[PDB]
Amino acid sequence: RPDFALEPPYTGPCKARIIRYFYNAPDGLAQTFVYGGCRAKRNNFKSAEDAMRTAG
Amino acid sequence: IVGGYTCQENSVPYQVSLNSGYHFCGGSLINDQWVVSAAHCYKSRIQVRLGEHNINVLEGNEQFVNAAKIIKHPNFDRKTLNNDIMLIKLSSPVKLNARVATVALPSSCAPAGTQCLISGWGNTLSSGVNEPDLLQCLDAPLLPQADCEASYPGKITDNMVCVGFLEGGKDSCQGDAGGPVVCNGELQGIVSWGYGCALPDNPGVYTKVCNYVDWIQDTIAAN
Ligand SMILES: [Ca+2]
Repeated sequence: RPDFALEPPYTGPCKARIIRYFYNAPDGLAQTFVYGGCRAKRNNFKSAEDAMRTAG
Repeated sequence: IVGGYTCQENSVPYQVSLNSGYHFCGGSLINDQWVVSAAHCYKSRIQVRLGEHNINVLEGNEQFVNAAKIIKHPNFDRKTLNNDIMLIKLSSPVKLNARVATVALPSSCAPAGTQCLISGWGNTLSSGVNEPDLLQCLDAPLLPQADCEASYPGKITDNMVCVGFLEGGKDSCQGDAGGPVVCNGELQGIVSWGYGCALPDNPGVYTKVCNYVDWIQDTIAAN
């Protein structure tokens, strides 16, 4: 699978509280984390199904 | 807010919570129909909650009002966060009382060393996640621009100001963005960004509101 799928979730420097989905490579599943609102990385999705379709 | 204290119920009447299903940012009421927040808190649909203390329990003093217009600063930069300010016009004027009040815009730019009050419902831990039910408060000073620049080499613009402590331990965090930094009764800053939360040598960075008073007033008058 893509490299960005193996990277841990990136909250970023912004201080908003936005729930986003990411692919948890080890556990091999899609979960949620707190995104700050800016400078998002690729392992950041607005929906679970969108995460699985890309990192599945 | 990391390392702060629970605010006295309704002691920060100008604080608002931005909600689109859940609390995601703070804001400040500046007049009966307008709220100021951070541009990175932009959402196509936003509900503003005023008169809040415990964000997860209906207390009876709250007012729920939808945003009618959302206006980000035209020069907002999503990468550098320069000009991280946004205005929200409410669908209808709110009722001003002891629990819901406005905060004054700055008369001038406050000098470094000025003690201020920061508030919000953001994360309270530097490591891990702990979202508070009750509004949190933090007394912190405006830092000298030189120390701000030294903490964030080449990342600080004239539209930003650092507030907090270089030793870390106390700071704003995720969930606090858009929130107020009030010094001597005037809104001097808007919670914007920072590297981590409450980490040494990385104090929070805030939008310097005194540089936008004219933009705010002109925008409100034209909308
Ligand atoms: Ca409540």
